[PDB]
Amino acid sequence: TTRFKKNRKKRGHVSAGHGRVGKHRKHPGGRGNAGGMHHHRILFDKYHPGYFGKVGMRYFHKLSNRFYTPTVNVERLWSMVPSDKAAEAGGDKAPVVDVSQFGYFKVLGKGMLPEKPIVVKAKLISKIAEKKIKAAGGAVVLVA
Amino acid sequence: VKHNNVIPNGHFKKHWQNYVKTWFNQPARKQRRRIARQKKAVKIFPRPTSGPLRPIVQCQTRKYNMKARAGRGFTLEELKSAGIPKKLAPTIGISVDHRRKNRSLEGMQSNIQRLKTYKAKLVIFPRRARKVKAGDSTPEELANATQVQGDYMPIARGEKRSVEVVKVTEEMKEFKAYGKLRVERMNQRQLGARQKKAAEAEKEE
Amino acid sequence: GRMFAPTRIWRKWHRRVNVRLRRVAVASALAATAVPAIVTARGHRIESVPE
Amino acid sequence: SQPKSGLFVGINKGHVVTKRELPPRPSDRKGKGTKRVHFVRNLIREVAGFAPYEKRITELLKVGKDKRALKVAKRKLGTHKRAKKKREEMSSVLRKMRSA
Amino acid sequence: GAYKFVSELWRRKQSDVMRFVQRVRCWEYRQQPAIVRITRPTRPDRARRLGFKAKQGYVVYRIRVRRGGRKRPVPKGIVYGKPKHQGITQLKFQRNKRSVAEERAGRRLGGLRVLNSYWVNEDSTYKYFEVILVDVAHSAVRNDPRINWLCKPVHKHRELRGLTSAGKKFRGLRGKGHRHHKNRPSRRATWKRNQTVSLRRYR
RNA sequence: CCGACUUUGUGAAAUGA
RNA sequence: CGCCCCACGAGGCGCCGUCAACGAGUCGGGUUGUUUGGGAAUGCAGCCCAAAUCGGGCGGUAGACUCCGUCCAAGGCUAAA
RNA sequence: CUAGUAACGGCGAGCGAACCGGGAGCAGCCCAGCUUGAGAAUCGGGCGGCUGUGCCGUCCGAAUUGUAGUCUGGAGAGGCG
Ligand SMILES: [Mg+2]
Ligand SMILES: [Mg+2]
Ligand SMILES: [Mg+2]
Ligand SMILES: [Mg+2]
Ligand SMILES: [Mg+2]
Ligand SMILES: [Mg+2]
Ligand SMILES: [Mg+2]
Ligand SMILES: [Mg+2]
Ligand SMILES: [Mg+2]
Ligand SMILES: [Mg+2]
Ligand SMILES: [Mg+2]
Ligand SMILES: [Mg+2]
Ligand SMILES: [Mg+2]
Ligand SMILES: [Mg+2]
Ligand SMILES: [Mg+2]
Ligand SMILES: [Mg+2]
Repeated sequence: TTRFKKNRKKRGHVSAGHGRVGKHRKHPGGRGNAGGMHHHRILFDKYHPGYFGKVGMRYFHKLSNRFYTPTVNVERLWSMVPSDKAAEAGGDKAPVVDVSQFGYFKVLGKGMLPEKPIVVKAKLISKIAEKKIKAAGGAVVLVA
Repeated sequence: VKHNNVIPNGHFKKHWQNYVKTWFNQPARKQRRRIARQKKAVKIFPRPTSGPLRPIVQCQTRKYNMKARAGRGFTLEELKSAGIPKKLAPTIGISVDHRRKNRSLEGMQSNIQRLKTYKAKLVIFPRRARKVKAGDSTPEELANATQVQGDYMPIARGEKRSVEVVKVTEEMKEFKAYGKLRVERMNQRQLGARQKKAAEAEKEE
Repeated sequence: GRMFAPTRIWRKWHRRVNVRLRRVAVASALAATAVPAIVTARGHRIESVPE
Repeated sequence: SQPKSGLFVGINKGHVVTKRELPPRPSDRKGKGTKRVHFVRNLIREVAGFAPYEKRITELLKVGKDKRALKVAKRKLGTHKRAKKKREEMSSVLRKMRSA
Repeated sequence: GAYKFVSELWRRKQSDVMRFVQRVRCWEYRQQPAIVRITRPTRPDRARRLGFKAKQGYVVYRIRVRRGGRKRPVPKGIVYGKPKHQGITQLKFQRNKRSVAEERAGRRLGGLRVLNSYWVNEDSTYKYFEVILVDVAHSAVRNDPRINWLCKPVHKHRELRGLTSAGKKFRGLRGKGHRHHKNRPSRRATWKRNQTVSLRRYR
């Protein structure tokens, strides 16, 4: 939107807003990240600590499929249960939820659970998640 | 560079203005493809517009192993066990894929089921007018055939979300599933040393 | 010579709007027509229209 | 082979699906040596003779120095995998020549 | 079944029978012109497998090519540049000598189209390739169902453009997976595809 | 400038194995 | 829509067990130059080495062995997108 | 989309693909080999006839250093139905 651009307001002011004393020449600091270790050093070591150097061991031909483990906390599980199959339940009967049917692999354990038993059925689980589920009375089934 | 920003990474040092690809012919692409589809349909009247049939297969790759999708062709084993010869399946609109391998009865029977359903709802005109040979279909059957459009067999991509309610048995509660999960990680880590220790028992003992 | 910064075909001729925002806009386009006062203020001659 | 364990981690991990045994295919016999081609290759072996590195390998085996025979066979043929089996075939050709 | 016998006979290329019969031919070749018409293949079983036929219009040409690499043809060896393109004498050409033989015969034989080429002899100075060409005008070749494909107009000067069996090898098309994926459709078509800044309408 | 491999075959002795 | 009627030949399907041939200075190896994102070397090329048929190429770290998965090069054609 | 990611790089400036998945479109094929040997069954050119992009009759020639036919690994060759 040209009509808002602030250069149109700097019309008639000789310098176009870049100074008389120090002007606006082409590239007074180099093209881009230049001088990372020389004069932009203060910048790179103040605002980007850790830029320069090699850390960690290479992994030839990484496929992001082999690193794929979508998680769900325990706190989300009861949303997965429709109300009518929450009501079809009692003190001893609990809904069986297969998270892989929702797209999650691991079931982490952040958050509260109600007293209601729940039988989660996942491909992986953590310590705390099972501890919370057992403490809620529900159980665990491992599948794949 | 200057004030705190993400470090620049523009790949704009070659002669990119010689290779900018603008898409202003996109609507015309759509219209051209549509005319192409319409005239293909008119030429292949009354064959189904979706083309030949395809298998339910699983995707590869842990990320997608649980999602079924369409394949390229039924293996020779399905085409043989369905009563649909190798050379003739492309003739009656069934793809054939000589390269696939079947490793599971579940996949093989699922693809047989697709073949059987297709052969139930397939109608084939005679090569000539009055000469109805084997594999053809009756005149009164042929007179009511239209050009079926879209996906006349949809493949459900993943198994339906059912969340039923069952008993929480104590033999289920007692199961320590995290400990289970760690124990076979131990089994995998130690499979080297365990079999080394074992093999030396034969060598020396 | 040239012109300064010659225009190029790869300007942003088309802009995108959220599909739900198009739907919001068209609903609030409908909702404003059901008003004789705004249909008039928009310039149409509505003085014998029955209802 | 036998199906997966059914548990997502561990030795032979994955999902249980009932395994099926695949009927043999052509190219499962790919390179299975045949009577006539063994004939053809035998005869031209005798008519043509042996290459100089083949003869030197015969000499190293008829002395018995199988390590050196392997070493020169490797330096010629290029890879351990081919060097070992060329040594194996020259041991064959030398036993079948001391047999009579 | 003679072709199998002659096939292994020509496989045993360090046996004394081939050493003899091949050195004497190397002399005979080295005494004849670089490009010469030969009325019969010298390696009939090699020619059969590459599509030679004892049918009219298939001709066989022996092209002699030299060995060694390519030394940069500049005014003395003085290359104006930075030290990294300032070398001369250890650079290698990017087309095999088999293809160079096919593409020499392609310039000599204007009216006939190259089909294939196969090694026959070599020494320290030269390699000798026998190049099967086809006359695309004789009725015996126009009426063969199997080799009409070469008379369609999209097949003019194959060897000048990289479409024969030796052409594909130096084009990098013997191979399929990675290790060969940049060379399909061609390395320059890949480079263009990968460089195009795709600016969609509603970007 | 120089060495090795290569075109590079044939056979003879003397020292080394 | 009409006249001409398709077979002992070819194909398919099923049974069998005996055959079951598949591309050579080509692959592969070393070294050199270039090229690559390709990293104890991605391709390609020269030079030298130089094959195999219970066999050959791959499984992105060079190596020996055991097992596994995978494919069968070195000849050719092929619309549409 | 993967992805400005794995990688690569005085690991500096910088550079940078692929498998998976979603779409567009979808189609597979043919040779050389062991395989007429009671028989070159193949092809071409001249001439002549016609129904003329060809087909037929006759002569010459190519070809046994192999034209045609079967086969292409998903097989296939056989014998049987
Ligand atoms: Mg001012
Ligand atoms: Mg002024
Ligand atoms: Mg300013
Ligand atoms: Mg100023
Ligand atoms: Mg001042
Ligand atoms: Mg300034
Ligand atoms: Mg100043
Ligand atoms: Mg300094
Ligand atoms: Mg520039
Ligand atoms: Mg002007
Ligand atoms: Mg220069
Ligand atoms: Mg170059
Ligand atoms: Mg290299
Ligand atoms: Mg190098
Ligand atoms: Mg092609
Ligand atoms: Mg991103």
